[PDB]
Amino acid sequence: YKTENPLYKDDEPFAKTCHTFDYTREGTEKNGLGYYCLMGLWASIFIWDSLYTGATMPTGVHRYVWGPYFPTAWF
Amino acid sequence: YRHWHRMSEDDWALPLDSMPEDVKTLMATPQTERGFVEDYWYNRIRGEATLLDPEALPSKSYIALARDMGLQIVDEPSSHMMGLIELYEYLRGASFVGPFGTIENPVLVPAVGQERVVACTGGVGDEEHFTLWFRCREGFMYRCGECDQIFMLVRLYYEDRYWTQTLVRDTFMSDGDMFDLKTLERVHKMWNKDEMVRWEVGYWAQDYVLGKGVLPGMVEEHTRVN
Amino acid sequence: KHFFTDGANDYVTGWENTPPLKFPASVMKPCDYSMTKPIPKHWKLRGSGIHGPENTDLMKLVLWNRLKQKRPQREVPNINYLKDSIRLELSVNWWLMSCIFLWGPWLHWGQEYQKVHEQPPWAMKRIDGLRGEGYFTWFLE
Amino acid sequence: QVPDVFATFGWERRLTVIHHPGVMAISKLLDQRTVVKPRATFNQELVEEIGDYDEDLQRKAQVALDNGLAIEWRVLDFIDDELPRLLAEKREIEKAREQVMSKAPGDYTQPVFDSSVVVPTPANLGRNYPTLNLPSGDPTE
Amino acid sequence: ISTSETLNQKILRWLDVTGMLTRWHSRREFILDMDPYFRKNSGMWTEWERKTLLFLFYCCTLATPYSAYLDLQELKHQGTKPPRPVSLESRFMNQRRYDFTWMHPQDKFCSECRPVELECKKMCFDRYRSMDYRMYGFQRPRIQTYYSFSTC
Ligand SMILES: CCCCCCCC/C=C/CCCCCCCC(=O)OC[C@H](COP(=O)(O)OCCN)OC(=O)CCCCCCC/C=C/CCCCCCCC
Ligand SMILES: CCCCCCCCCCCCCCCC(=O)OC[C@H](COP(=O)(O)O)OC(=O)CCCCCCCCCCCCCCC
Ligand SMILES: [Zn+2]
Repeated sequence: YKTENPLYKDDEPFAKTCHTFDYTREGTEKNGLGYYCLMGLWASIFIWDSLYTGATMPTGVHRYVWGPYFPTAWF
Repeated sequence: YRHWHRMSEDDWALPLDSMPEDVKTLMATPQTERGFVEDYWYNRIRGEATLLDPEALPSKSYIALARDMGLQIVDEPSSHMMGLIELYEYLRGASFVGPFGTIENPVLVPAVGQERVVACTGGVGDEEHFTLWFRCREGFMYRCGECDQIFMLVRLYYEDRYWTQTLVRDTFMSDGDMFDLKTLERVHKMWNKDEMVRWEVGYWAQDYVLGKGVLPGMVEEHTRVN
Repeated sequence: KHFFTDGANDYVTGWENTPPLKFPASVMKPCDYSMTKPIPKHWKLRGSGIHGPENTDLMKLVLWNRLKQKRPQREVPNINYLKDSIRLELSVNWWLMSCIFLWGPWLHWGQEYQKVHEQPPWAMKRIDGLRGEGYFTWFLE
Repeated sequence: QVPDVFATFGWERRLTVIHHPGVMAISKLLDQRTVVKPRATFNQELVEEIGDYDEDLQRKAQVALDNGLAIEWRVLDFIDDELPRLLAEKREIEKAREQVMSKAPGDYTQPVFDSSVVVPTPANLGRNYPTLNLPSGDPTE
Repeated sequence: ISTSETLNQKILRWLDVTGMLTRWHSRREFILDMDPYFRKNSGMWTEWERKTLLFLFYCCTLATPYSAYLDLQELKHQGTKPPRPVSLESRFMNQRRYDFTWMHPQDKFCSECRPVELECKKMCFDRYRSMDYRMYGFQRPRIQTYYSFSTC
């Protein structure tokens, strides 16, 4: 006969009844990419705020090719 | 039931030290006169005596086999009582939900006393109303003043006693032919020989019939220190 | 899990709302009669009709929830369950390892550097003329 | 015709259900742990894994597997001496199974076999096996 | 030096002087090191559970010496704590509305000293002793007592 080691079997599913538990659509099982994007931004803000300490005090002098009303003049 | 706690060791079997030492009288006592411990060991000794005799089982009827093991053949009277008993026990820690009660089929309210407090919540959906509590006393067909749901009290009462598994077994089960101690001895020699005991209960039981301490190793088994 | 929950982590009584999946539906099934077909009019109500042990599935659930308490061997859970059972324990142990082999070394280096240069290696050297080690968490300054 | 019976469980808190008289008789029979015995059947895969925990049992389990024996663990510890009886026992059980199965319905006569080699039976109630949990080696060698 | 074993085996044998490694690599040896009452429940354990338990236990016991080292250094540091400048009595420093007596409501020992101000109490005890009243403490030099953690 053939057998399966119980330690490596898969988790049993929830029973299908009138009262059924379903977590598949919640998306709360694990941290997603967005969470890791928050961590990356936090690291970035932390490094940036220390590396460039004059960023919060910018220069008001602006040239801006194609004037101020061109899209690349807002970033 | 969900309201019960964890099975005890006793819920499965009893220690052999709780076997009555006067086995000869135990096997001759009528069922109505046997206590809980006495009834446990009467059934176990007699039931295992028949089960440990393979050559006789095929020729034994289910009526006789059930009697030997102490199992009660079911009938409508006993089924009704047992069922209402188990329904009472379930309602101890469970909700009370069922079909809408009418004159033909009133809501059945089991009780031991002559009264039980009951609440009517009305029908399903929009026919459900706020809880209306009333005291359901025996002998009256109650009608909710709001939804006209009919209620009735069912009493688990029999002959100055309430309904229990023990009461149902005593009232409906009939003692058969008196247990023969020769069967105990015969089966004892079958499974217990030359220092091998394959029927421990029958080795202890035969020892008591012999007077306690007669069989090999039994004096040492009965000698305790505290 | 550590905390007891009647619905999920019910270890005090071991009650389970549904039978094991191993059992065939003909042997035991979850108590669900919501799909019962309409009763013929010529049928008559014999039982109470009340939700309870008169229903076969509920009866078997109660029976099994008591007779399952004695079993010849263990029902080995899979490694996922075992990991979850001691998740906090393992994580705390790794936290201790981090505190010894990560926090320990750089904290020692900072103090040794402080001895020679008066301030930790992650701080701005002062010129005000005040004396002492000063702050340690530089990002909370 | 088979009558229905009440089967009750529990000592102080008793739960009653309806059951089959024959199924209850089998249940109580299997509770006679000294009479009805569980026996193990091996496969080559599992025999090899046993060696990871008990080398001696692996060798003895291999013998049982090679002869296709369903053997109790206590007997397995003495398979070197019990092997001739175990082979004889295997034959007798097979003969009996065949005879009873092949018999026509309603024929409940006992099978014809040599019960002296089958354990546990009235004819041979077994042997008093000595414990083998005794060290036999000198730690200083 | 034994040559009947490899270098790795020798090192592992010596780390197994207390049998820790043997109990890890042998289930039988682990269960037979349990006291009989608890050995009864051993057969139910998985090998995952067993080795994980040993790992948690071994990590803990192997870090206790490190914590002990860290604690000894702490005691030595406190035992020879450097003197600090006497505090100038600033605008809001050393304000008192009543004497310190909550420790001794009736006896009122060292009413002027603070609860754990050891030097003030020593001089206060000396006054009481000079007044024929015995008080305990603050008389033995630190280097002449055991467990002081102030010896060279
Ligand atoms: C071909 C590739 C080769 C790669 C080689 C990589 C080599 C990497 C070597 C890393 C060495 C790190 C050494 C760290 C030593 C720290 C010692 C120290 O601080 O000890 C004291 C300090 C506590 O001091 P306190 O006085 O209490 O003060 C602080 C708290 N108040 O103790 C500790 O921190 C305990 C922990 C010590 C950890 C030592 C880490 C050693 C790591 C070695 C890694 C070797 C990797 C080799 C890789 C080879 C790949 C081919
Ligand atoms: C009582 C005090 C409690 C402590 C302090 C609370 C602070 C407020 C509450 C914070 C709670 C956060 C919990 C963690 C949630 C989490 O990680 O949540 C994770 C989620 C993603 O979810 P997933 O894990 O499913 O992907 O993160 C996001 O939704 C963001 C994704 C990354 C976005 C990167 C770019 C952000 C740009 C922000 C610009 C801001 C400009 C502001 C101008 C004024
Ligand atoms: Zn109503």
